[PDB]
Amino acid sequence: IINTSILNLRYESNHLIDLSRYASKINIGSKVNFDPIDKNQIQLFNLESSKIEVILKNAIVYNSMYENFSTSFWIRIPKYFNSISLNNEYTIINCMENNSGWKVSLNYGEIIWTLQDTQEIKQRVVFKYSQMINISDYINRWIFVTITNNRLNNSKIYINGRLIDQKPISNLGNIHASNNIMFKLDGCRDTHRYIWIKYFNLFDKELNEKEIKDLYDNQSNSGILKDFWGDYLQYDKPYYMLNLYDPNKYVDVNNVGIRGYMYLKGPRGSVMTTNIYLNSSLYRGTKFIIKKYASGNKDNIVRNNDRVYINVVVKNKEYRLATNASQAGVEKILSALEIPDVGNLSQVVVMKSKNDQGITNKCKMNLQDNNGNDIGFIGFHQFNNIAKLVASNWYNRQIERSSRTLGCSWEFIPVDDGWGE
Ligand code: NA
Repeated sequence: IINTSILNLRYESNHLIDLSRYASKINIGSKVNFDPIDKNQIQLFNLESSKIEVILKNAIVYNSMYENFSTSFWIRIPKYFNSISLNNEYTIINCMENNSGWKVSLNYGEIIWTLQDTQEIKQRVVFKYSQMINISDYINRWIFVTITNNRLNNSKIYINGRLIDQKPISNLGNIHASNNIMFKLDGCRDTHRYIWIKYFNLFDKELNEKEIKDLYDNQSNSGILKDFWGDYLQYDKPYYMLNLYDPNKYVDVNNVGIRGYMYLKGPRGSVMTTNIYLNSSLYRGTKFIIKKYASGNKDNIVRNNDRVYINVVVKNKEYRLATNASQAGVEKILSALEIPDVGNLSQVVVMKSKNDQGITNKCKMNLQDNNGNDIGFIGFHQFNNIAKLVASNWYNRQIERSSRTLGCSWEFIPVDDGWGE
């Protein structure tokens, strides 16, 4: 599908370019930022010179009553912090000329798609997300957007590959879109507002549900683990930990050493600005730092099946996550060990991805002994009314026997400007 797209905006050979057969010209403003870790991730600020303009080849300029078309892209929208963002819809992707064409716009907790013909007939499809929520799947996290348009039926908006809303557009007549596509914050009153965007595509047909799911999987880069926000998980980067079975708890340490243990304690508390957002605090607990087991690779991205060590930060000092698997029972309680005294304790962790129909960017950690034998996925277990962190082959066996397992799925949360906590 990507090879058949009429616009394939990608960053390669050290420049942003249209990879389609049309090779439409790209005009990049001076205040456009490209992520050094992944230059396909584009940051657009609320500045006149923070814009990208695509000069479409004349053959693909939309001017039709009947041609179906679709668009897909990923977006990461920082949390709205101020009341100035209320009741302020602002365009981000503009293909309107004389108020005919299409455009993508944003508002407080909304992603909006608008179609309008040449006779003042308009239709909108909207995806709504709340900021009054403990843990949000959408606030400041990478979202895959797909919008399809059937001129004889409906316009549909998809989020992470799932249909969210559809509205009829068959009453619209001739849609004559703009000769260009302007990626730019237009009409936003929040001077600090920005967006992240990547993998923009334009299609000259109505994508079906299977094609959208396949695009969502192909562009997810499943061989690379992700942090909570959807960026690449990295080594040597401090992360606040979130266990998905107990989202209201955070990781803490009950004394350093084999005599102590790591556990989950709550509540997290809340961060809030009245009438704007009310969420669970994410910057809580002892931070984890992922360390390389194979130092022969210079790259700092954590990939699937990588073996790692887990460092634990306690009072600005780093310790080693480990356990003695010879302890009684199937739930091996984890401790934070002094790095010089790890000895032969089990500490090697195999990082894994976990992709189901729930929250994205799940990670799993399979602890192994120094001989390579599985100790079990890292989760937690109730000991004396305390949720102590454990490694248990019980988790691994349920997955092997097609049983559902919860408690061993984690998210790594780094400090990000889009969260502001
Ligand atoms: Na270390």
